[PDB]
Amino acid sequence: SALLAGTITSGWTFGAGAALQIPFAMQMAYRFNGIGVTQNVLYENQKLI
Amino acid sequence: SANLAATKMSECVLGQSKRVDFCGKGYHLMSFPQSAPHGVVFLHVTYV
Amino acid sequence: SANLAATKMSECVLGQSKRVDFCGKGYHLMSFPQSAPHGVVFLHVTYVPAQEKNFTTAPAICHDGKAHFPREGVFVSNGTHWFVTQRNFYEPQIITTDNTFVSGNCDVVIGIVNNTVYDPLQPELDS
Repeated sequence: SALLAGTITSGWTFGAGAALQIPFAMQMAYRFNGIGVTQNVLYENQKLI
Repeated sequence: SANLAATKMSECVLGQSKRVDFCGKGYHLMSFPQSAPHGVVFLHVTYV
Repeated sequence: SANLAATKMSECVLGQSKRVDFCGKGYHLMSFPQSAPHGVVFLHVTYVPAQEKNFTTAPAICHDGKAHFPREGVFVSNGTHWFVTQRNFYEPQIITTDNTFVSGNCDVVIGIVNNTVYDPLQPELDS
Protein backbone atom coordinates (compact mmCIF):
# COMPACT_ATOMS: atom_id res chain seq x y z
CA SER A 1 0.00 0.00 0.00
CA ALA A 2 3.05 2.28 0.17
CA LEU A 3 4.05 1.38 -3.40
CA LEU A 4 0.45 1.64 -4.65
CA ALA A 5 0.41 5.11 -3.05
CA GLY A 6 3.55 6.61 -4.55
CA THR A 7 2.95 5.35 -8.08
CA ILE A 8 -0.26 7.41 -8.10
CA THR A 9 0.98 10.07 -5.65
CA SER A 10 4.73 10.63 -6.07
CA GLY A 11 5.05 9.66 -9.74
CA TRP A 12 8.08 7.70 -10.90
CA THR A 13 10.55 9.65 -8.73
CA PHE A 14 10.10 7.84 -5.40
CA GLY A 15 12.50 5.01 -6.26
CA ALA A 16 14.90 7.22 -8.22
CA GLY A 17 15.43 9.68 -5.37
CA ALA A 18 13.38 11.88 -3.08
CA ALA A 19 9.66 11.94 -3.81
CA LEU A 20 8.47 14.94 -5.82
CA GLN A 21 4.94 16.34 -5.89
CA ILE A 22 3.32 15.71 -9.28
CA PRO A 23 -0.51 15.85 -9.52
CA PHE A 24 -2.11 12.83 -11.16
CA ALA A 25 -3.61 14.53 -14.23
CA MET A 26 -0.11 15.63 -15.26
CA GLN A 27 1.35 12.14 -14.63
CA MET A 28 -0.56 10.47 -17.47
CA ALA A 29 0.54 13.21 -19.88
CA TYR A 30 4.22 12.40 -19.32
CA ARG A 31 3.60 8.66 -19.62
CA PHE A 32 1.97 9.31 -22.99
CA ASN A 33 5.06 11.27 -24.06
CA GLY A 34 7.36 8.25 -23.75
CA ILE A 35 5.30 6.17 -26.19
CA GLY A 36 4.93 9.05 -28.67
CA VAL A 37 1.52 10.50 -27.74
CA THR A 38 1.30 14.27 -27.27
CA GLN A 39 -0.89 15.92 -24.61
CA ASN A 40 -3.77 16.69 -27.06
CA VAL A 41 -5.22 13.19 -26.53
CA LEU A 42 -5.42 13.17 -22.71
CA TYR A 43 -6.93 16.58 -21.91
CA GLU A 44 -9.71 16.47 -24.53
CA ASN A 45 -10.79 12.85 -23.96
CA GLN A 46 -10.41 12.92 -20.12
CA LYS A 47 -14.13 12.32 -19.46
CA LEU A 48 -13.98 9.26 -21.74
CA ILE A 49 -10.97 7.80 -19.90
CA SER B 1 11.25 -16.26 -10.95
CA ALA B 2 11.90 -13.87 -8.06
CA ASN B 3 14.70 -12.22 -10.05
CA LEU B 4 12.14 -11.64 -12.79
CA ALA B 5 9.67 -10.47 -10.13
CA ALA B 6 12.24 -7.97 -8.85
CA THR B 7 12.80 -6.86 -12.45
CA LYS B 8 9.10 -6.00 -12.96
CA MET B 9 9.11 -3.83 -9.83
CA SER B 10 12.19 -1.94 -11.02
CA GLU B 11 10.83 -1.50 -14.58
CA CYS B 12 7.04 -1.74 -14.88
CA VAL B 13 6.17 -0.30 -11.45
CA LEU B 14 8.77 2.26 -10.32
CA GLY B 15 9.28 3.76 -13.79
CA GLN B 16 8.02 4.02 -17.35
CA SER B 17 9.00 1.13 -19.61
CA LYS B 18 9.10 1.25 -23.41
CA ARG B 19 9.41 -2.54 -23.75
CA VAL B 20 7.10 -4.76 -25.80
CA ASP B 21 5.46 -7.85 -24.15
CA PHE B 22 7.49 -7.45 -20.94
CA CYS B 23 5.08 -5.29 -18.91
CA GLY B 24 2.09 -6.68 -20.86
CA LYS B 25 0.66 -6.41 -24.35
CA GLY B 26 0.76 -2.97 -25.94
CA TYR B 27 2.34 0.30 -24.92
CA HIS B 28 3.04 0.49 -21.20
CA LEU B 29 1.83 3.13 -18.74
CA MET B 30 2.25 1.80 -15.17
CA SER B 31 1.77 -1.33 -13.08
CA PHE B 32 -0.07 -2.02 -9.82
CA PRO B 33 1.32 -4.75 -7.51
CA GLN B 34 -0.98 -6.66 -5.16
CA SER B 35 -0.27 -8.86 -2.16
CA ALA B 36 -0.47 -12.61 -2.77
CA PRO B 37 0.42 -15.78 -0.84
CA HIS B 38 3.84 -17.17 -1.95
CA GLY B 39 4.05 -14.57 -4.71
CA VAL B 40 2.79 -11.26 -6.07
CA VAL B 41 -0.07 -10.23 -8.40
CA PHE B 42 0.64 -7.49 -10.95
CA LEU B 43 -2.08 -5.28 -12.43
CA HIS B 44 -0.76 -3.72 -15.65
CA VAL B 45 -2.32 -0.68 -17.34
CA THR B 46 -1.80 -0.97 -21.09
CA TYR B 47 -2.42 1.28 -24.09
CA VAL B 48 -4.19 -0.57 -26.92
CA SER C 1 24.60 -14.32 -11.72
CA ALA C 2 27.17 -14.24 -14.53
CA ASN C 3 24.44 -13.71 -17.12
CA LEU C 4 23.22 -10.86 -14.93
CA ALA C 5 26.83 -9.65 -14.85
CA ALA C 6 27.29 -9.97 -18.62
CA THR C 7 24.11 -7.96 -19.15
CA LYS C 8 25.28 -5.14 -16.85
CA MET C 9 28.69 -5.06 -18.54
CA SER C 10 26.83 -4.59 -21.83
CA GLU C 11 24.01 -2.27 -20.74
CA CYS C 12 25.47 -0.11 -17.97
CA VAL C 13 29.15 0.19 -18.99
CA LEU C 14 29.07 0.09 -22.81
CA GLY C 15 25.84 2.10 -23.11
CA GLN C 16 23.35 4.43 -21.45
CA SER C 17 20.18 3.15 -19.79
CA LYS C 18 17.01 4.96 -18.71
CA ARG C 19 16.23 2.22 -16.19
CA VAL C 20 15.61 2.50 -12.44
CA ASP C 21 17.36 0.07 -10.01
CA PHE C 22 19.20 -1.80 -12.80
CA CYS C 23 22.38 0.27 -13.30
CA GLY C 24 21.97 1.59 -9.72
CA LYS C 25 19.53 3.75 -7.81
CA GLY C 26 18.47 6.96 -9.54
CA TYR C 27 18.98 8.16 -13.08
CA HIS C 28 21.87 6.41 -14.81
CA LEU C 29 24.93 8.38 -15.90
CA MET C 30 27.73 5.82 -16.50
CA SER C 31 29.35 2.78 -14.90
CA PHE C 32 32.98 1.92 -14.12
CA PRO C 33 33.94 -1.79 -14.00
CA GLN C 34 36.70 -3.01 -11.70
CA SER C 35 38.57 -6.30 -11.37
CA ALA C 36 37.72 -8.68 -8.53
CA PRO C 37 38.68 -12.25 -7.61
CA HIS C 38 35.89 -14.73 -8.54
CA GLY C 39 33.61 -11.90 -9.64
CA VAL C 40 33.36 -8.24 -10.60
CA VAL C 41 32.89 -4.98 -8.66
CA PHE C 42 30.77 -2.27 -10.31
CA LEU C 43 31.07 1.46 -9.66
CA HIS C 44 27.73 3.08 -10.53
CA VAL C 45 27.77 6.84 -11.14
CA THR C 46 24.20 7.97 -10.42
CA TYR C 47 22.16 11.17 -10.72
CA VAL C 48 20.31 12.01 -7.49
CA PRO C 49 18.18 15.15 -6.99
CA ALA C 50 18.61 16.65 -3.52
CA GLN C 51 16.42 19.55 -2.34
CA GLU C 52 12.84 20.30 -3.38
CA LYS C 53 10.67 23.42 -3.47
CA ASN C 54 6.90 23.64 -3.92
CA PHE C 55 5.66 25.62 -6.95
CA THR C 56 2.24 26.57 -8.32
CA THR C 57 1.21 24.78 -11.54
CA ALA C 58 -1.61 24.58 -14.14
CA PRO C 59 -2.13 22.17 -17.08
CA ALA C 60 -2.69 24.90 -19.70
CA ILE C 61 -2.76 28.67 -20.18
CA CYS C 62 -5.27 30.75 -22.14
CA HIS C 63 -4.49 33.84 -24.22
CA ASP C 64 -6.63 34.57 -27.32
CA GLY C 65 -9.23 31.87 -26.65
CA LYS C 66 -7.04 28.99 -27.86
CA ALA C 67 -5.45 26.61 -25.38
CA HIS C 68 -1.65 26.53 -25.18
CA PHE C 69 0.13 23.26 -24.35
CA PRO C 70 3.83 22.78 -23.46
CA ARG C 71 6.16 20.87 -25.76
CA GLU C 72 8.94 19.83 -23.36
CA GLY C 73 8.79 21.22 -19.84
CA VAL C 74 6.53 22.10 -16.91
CA PHE C 75 4.51 25.14 -15.85
CA VAL C 76 5.66 26.75 -12.59
CA SER C 77 4.77 29.92 -10.70
CA ASN C 78 6.27 31.87 -7.81
CA GLY C 79 2.86 33.25 -6.79
CA THR C 80 2.79 36.24 -9.16
CA HIS C 81 3.92 35.47 -12.72
CA TRP C 82 3.75 32.16 -14.58
CA PHE C 83 7.15 30.79 -15.64
CA VAL C 84 8.19 27.90 -17.88
CA THR C 85 11.06 25.52 -17.09
CA GLN C 86 11.96 21.90 -17.75
CA ARG C 87 11.02 18.78 -15.79
CA ASN C 88 14.20 17.86 -13.89
CA PHE C 89 15.50 21.37 -13.12
CA TYR C 90 14.23 24.89 -12.46
CA GLU C 91 15.45 27.51 -14.96
CA PRO C 92 12.64 30.09 -15.21
CA GLN C 93 12.00 31.72 -18.59
CA ILE C 94 9.27 33.74 -20.27
CA ILE C 95 6.55 31.88 -22.17
CA THR C 96 7.16 32.08 -25.93
CA THR C 97 5.37 30.68 -28.97
CA ASP C 98 8.32 28.43 -29.85
CA ASN C 99 8.14 26.78 -26.40
CA THR C 100 4.38 26.09 -26.55
CA PHE C 101 1.89 24.30 -28.79
CA VAL C 102 -1.55 25.56 -29.79
CA SER C 103 -4.46 23.10 -29.90
CA GLY C 104 -8.11 23.37 -28.89
CA ASN C 105 -9.98 26.15 -27.12
CA CYS C 106 -10.09 27.17 -23.46
CA ASP C 107 -13.48 25.57 -22.69
CA VAL C 108 -12.18 21.96 -22.67
CA VAL C 109 -9.21 21.61 -20.32
CA ILE C 110 -10.07 21.73 -16.62
CA GLY C 111 -7.75 24.09 -14.76
CA ILE C 112 -6.74 26.48 -17.55
CA VAL C 113 -5.85 30.03 -16.45
CA ASN C 114 -5.59 33.33 -18.28
CA ASN C 115 -2.10 34.41 -19.30
CA THR C 116 -0.29 36.55 -21.90
CA VAL C 117 1.78 34.60 -24.42
CA TYR C 118 4.81 36.64 -25.46
CA ASP C 119 5.32 36.77 -29.23
CA PRO C 120 9.01 37.35 -30.12
CA LEU C 121 8.10 38.40 -33.69
CA GLN C 122 6.00 41.39 -32.57
CA PRO C 123 8.89 43.61 -31.26
CA GLU C 124 11.07 42.40 -34.17
CA LEU C 125 8.73 43.58 -36.94
CA ASP C 126 8.07 46.88 -35.13
CA SER C 127 11.79 47.73 -34.80
